Amino acid sequence: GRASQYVAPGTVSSMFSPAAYLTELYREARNLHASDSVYYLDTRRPDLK
Amino acid sequence: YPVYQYSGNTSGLNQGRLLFHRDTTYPSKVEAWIPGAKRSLTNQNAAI
Repeated sequence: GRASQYVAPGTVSSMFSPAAYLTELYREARNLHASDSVYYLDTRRPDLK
Repeated sequence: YPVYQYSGNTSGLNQGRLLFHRDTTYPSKVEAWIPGAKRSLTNQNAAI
């Protein structure tokens, strides 16, 4: 039902929300380092995921 | 916005169709109650 559900001009459920931004950033950023690297994002901040 | 389509007249239909347009975006059903006939048609899980 996505195309029937429009959201408020600033809400967490919105594609233009910072949550959406965070989602995109994490989805891409998380692969910047190898999973076994000390600098791996998830290792550094597991609470993030 | 209802229109009744008759069977025949070049388009044979099995008993005819009550055509309608609806504005709602909700995935509901549409009841068409006909009080004098004490009949009602329902389009269950009707399209938007």
